[PDB]
Amino acid sequence: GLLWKIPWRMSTHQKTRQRERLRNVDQVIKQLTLGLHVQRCQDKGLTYQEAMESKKKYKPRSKSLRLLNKPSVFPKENQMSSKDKYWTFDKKAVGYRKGIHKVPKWTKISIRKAPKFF
Amino acid sequence: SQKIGHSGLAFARLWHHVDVARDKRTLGRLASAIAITLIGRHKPVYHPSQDCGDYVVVTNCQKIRVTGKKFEQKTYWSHSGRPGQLKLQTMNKVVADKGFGEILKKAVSGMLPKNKLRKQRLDRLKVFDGSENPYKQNITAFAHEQSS
Amino acid sequence: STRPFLVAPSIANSITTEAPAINHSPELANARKWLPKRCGLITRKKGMMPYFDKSTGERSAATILEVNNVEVIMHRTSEVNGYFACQVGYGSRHLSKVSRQMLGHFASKVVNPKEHVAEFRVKDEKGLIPPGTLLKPSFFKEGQYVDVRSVSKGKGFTGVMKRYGFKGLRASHGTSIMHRHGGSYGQNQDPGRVLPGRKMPGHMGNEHVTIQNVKVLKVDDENNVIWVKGSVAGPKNSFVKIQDAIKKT
Amino acid sequence: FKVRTSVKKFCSDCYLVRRKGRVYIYCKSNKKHKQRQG
Amino acid sequence: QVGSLPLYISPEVQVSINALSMPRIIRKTSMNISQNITVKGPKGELSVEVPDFLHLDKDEKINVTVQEDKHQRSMWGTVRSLINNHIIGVTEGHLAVLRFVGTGYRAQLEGKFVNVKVGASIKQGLDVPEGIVVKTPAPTSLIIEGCNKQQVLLFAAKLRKFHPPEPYGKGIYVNDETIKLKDKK
RNA sequence: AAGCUAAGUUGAUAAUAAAUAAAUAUUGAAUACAUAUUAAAUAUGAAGUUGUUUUAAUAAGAUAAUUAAUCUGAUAAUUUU
RNA sequence: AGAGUAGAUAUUGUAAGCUAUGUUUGCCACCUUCGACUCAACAUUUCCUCUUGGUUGUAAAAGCUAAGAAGGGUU
RNA sequence: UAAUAUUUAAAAUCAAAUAUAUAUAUAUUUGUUAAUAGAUAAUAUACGGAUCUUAAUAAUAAGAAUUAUUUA
RNA sequence: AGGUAAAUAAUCUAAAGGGAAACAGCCCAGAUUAAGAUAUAAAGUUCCUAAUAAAUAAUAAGUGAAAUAAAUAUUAAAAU
Ligand SMILES: [Mg+2]
Ligand SMILES: [Mg+2]
Ligand SMILES: [Mg+2]
Ligand SMILES: [Mg+2]
Ligand SMILES: [Mg+2]
Ligand SMILES: [Mg+2]
Ligand SMILES: [Mg+2]
Ligand SMILES: [Mg+2]
Ligand SMILES: [Mg+2]
Ligand SMILES: [Mg+2]
Ligand SMILES: [Mg+2]
Ligand SMILES: [Mg+2]
Repeated sequence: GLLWKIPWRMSTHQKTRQRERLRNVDQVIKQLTLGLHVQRCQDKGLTYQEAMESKKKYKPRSKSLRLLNKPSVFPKENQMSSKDKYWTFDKKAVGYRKGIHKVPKWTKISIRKAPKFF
Repeated sequence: SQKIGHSGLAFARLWHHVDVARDKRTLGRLASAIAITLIGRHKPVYHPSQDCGDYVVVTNCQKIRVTGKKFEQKTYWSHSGRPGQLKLQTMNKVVADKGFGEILKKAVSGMLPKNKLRKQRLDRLKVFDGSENPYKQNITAFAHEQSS
Repeated sequence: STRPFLVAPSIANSITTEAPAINHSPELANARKWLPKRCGLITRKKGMMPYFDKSTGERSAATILEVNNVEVIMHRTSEVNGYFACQVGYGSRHLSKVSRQMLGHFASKVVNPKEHVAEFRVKDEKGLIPPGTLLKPSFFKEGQYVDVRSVSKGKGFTGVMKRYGFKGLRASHGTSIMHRHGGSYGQNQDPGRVLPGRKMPGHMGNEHVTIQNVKVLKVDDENNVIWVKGSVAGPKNSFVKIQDAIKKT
Repeated sequence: FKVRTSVKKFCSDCYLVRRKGRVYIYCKSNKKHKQRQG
Repeated sequence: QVGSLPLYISPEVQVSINALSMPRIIRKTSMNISQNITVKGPKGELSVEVPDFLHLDKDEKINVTVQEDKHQRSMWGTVRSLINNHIIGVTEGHLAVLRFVGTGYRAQLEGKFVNVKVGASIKQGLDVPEGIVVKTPAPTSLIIEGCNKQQVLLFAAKLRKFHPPEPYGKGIYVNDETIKLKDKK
């Protein structure tokens, strides 16, 4: 019909970009957590520097942040597998897999955890 | 300021020489390299609205390096306007007919920018299967290089 | 007494190498070609008449080729010209008709201002004949076969029916105003043009024709004529060339 | 020959050989068991 | 395996190793042929061109060993075999017998041209290559002798191509080829 | 009668050669056997390919001429090959 | 699976499997003429001619089946 | 160590890494084949094209422009 | 089915710019007017064509190199 010339693989450059994006997302989360921790420290009664130093850093309480922190639910880039950085689970593909770059707004969308065996 | 001065030497066409016997670049790479020279992209005075490229003499083109089975299998094409008159010639066949020089030339042509200047640039490139050629005298040569 | 010359190291140290054999070289092409060994001669087609074989009593249409004043002018060699051939002249021509340059050329080669000059290409240096030497019909033997070149009669602008023997259309059964036309000249949009070499009306004749393996029937030095079996192309007084044939050598 | 995409030796006399970018099976006894791949 | 097996050399047989004049190279992994192995003996001599990674070893008896790529391994076995064959040629030279087994099918030497006459309405044959010597005791038997085992056998094959053995079984039989097994009428 | 024409006449259906397709082989390892090589070597093999032959175009090269009482062309006249 | 005087694979090859083509009958609704004559051009999934493998079913001759092959021809 | 019959797996198992008490234990995370054939139609080869697979002897010098995992 | 009917989101409709060879609807990004120094997005960096150097493996088919063709067969490789 109408030619949408989009390849089934990604170029190395694309892959690298994807990786970078993933890393950035992780970093954002990390930063958020750090901020929360330092706020907690300040509330308790410490300085900024002191808070930064502290061995026992506080985990976040809010559900979403906690979930993000868990690597079971939301892996970090170094943890993540090759097969999940550049492919998603498609319920109706051959091999039940599909290049992430096919997913509508893949540059914004985050999607790490494919199914366990698929 | 910088552009002001005697600019005659900049836009002088140098003759370069490449001995394909003594060059280990494979065909395509070599062609690409030559293309740049032809265009004149190597010189800082280049501007796209100007043919300012140098001359390239290729010699010993018989010893050019081609990889894989391309000598046998790589097919050059030519079509008249007339349906059914598609000529498809293998690289080896072409070589037998015209020479390795032709091969090289084709590659260079492909490399070059597709505009008026193209043909001139292509013609600047002078290729010879063996060593001997009529340009031996005019290749650029320095006085300090004369130890040999 | 030396001159200021330099030399690049890249070109000095470059080991000597011979360029291999190009097929599109003249030399190579020469080898390939299927050329005659001997030379030939220029002639004028005079007319046609019947030859009668006196033993079998059989009538053969024969065209008379007149060999007036045929002379080798000069020859061409592989070293200088890249092929082996002799330039033959035919017939005397009046100074007034000949260019100064051409007169000079003729003088160079001690011949009279010729009517028609033509090269005959040969195989090897052996085929050449000494220059300035005259040729007679006796250069050919009765019974031998020759290849003849001449320029066909011009038919002017011709239709497709005459050029290519097209069938035209029906004479009377509705057919209107197109009786001798060529019909379709292509297909629809999927060439969308007329292909090169489409047979179409146009000039016909006045072109070179080589007619091969004609038998020399007779050869009479006393009349300056050769007799050839059959029809030779072109009008009366057309210049013809005969070489010994290659297919039946 | 029997030209086909599946080339399998029938008997112990059949031997598998690969030439000219194709898999052949020649059989020293039964000429019927001569196969070529593609 | 074959390459490692040693090669006994009788006295009167030399196996010399040399370089070449203009070493040729073969690309596609590559293989450069610069070495020469020249075998000499009472019946003749022959030079075999050889890679570079191959090493002859002269004992008081010779060996051959290669510098352990698969290609090298493949070459090694071949080369030893070749030299063995050459050795055999140079002393007890090689020989192949062709038996013509059809009615009126026969062979005849015309000097050293061989004309095989087998049912054809035109006569045909070929000329023996240098180093090959044919003799014909009966007109139905032809014996080809030479120092080069490969060459002689090639020649034999060419001759037998003219009429291979039918399956019901007139033809030309090389050596001990009893390939024709007669189908039942 | 000329000319034009086929229903007439004459001729050609382009060799020799080179490399090949499917196929047929020699020796011969990798793999103690076998294996024509999707190994190194060595061969046969088609109305196909390359080429040749034919026509048209192009014009490298070659021969000669050089400011001219009749240099090379055009215009002009009488014309048909 | 089964035929094939025996034996799936010379030749045949049910129903079910996996594909290719866009030469048929359809479906969709982006978009509003069959033949004859003349001249054919292109393709190869080759009808003939050239080379070849298989053929208890290649004794030969005719065939059958398969590979290469589009040069010439195909009322 | 040869031959032998399956399988193409990190679930289990092993290795490595991160988080919890911590030289161990617990929990999570990651790591397991490649070629060739099969392969195909009609104006023209059709990665957009040139073209790309490397090699001693020698280059103040080329060494994938493919596929997979990465770095700056 | 570039089919049809609805659901959710985006874009197009009404959106120029960069990429996807060319491209309504894809990937990025919303043009007030310039200017062109610095960050860059998606995409790329032998030449055409703005910009590239490395590392480890695999491939020898031009497979492949921005549109992946299936069953199956052959050959190899690992694991038990
Ligand atoms: Mg599109
Ligand atoms: Mg006739
Ligand atoms: Mg076919
Ligand atoms: Mg195409
Ligand atoms: Mg591309
Ligand atoms: Mg719709
Ligand atoms: Mg509207
Ligand atoms: Mg837009
Ligand atoms: Mg909007
Ligand atoms: Mg705005
Ligand atoms: Mg490709
Ligand atoms: Mg593709």
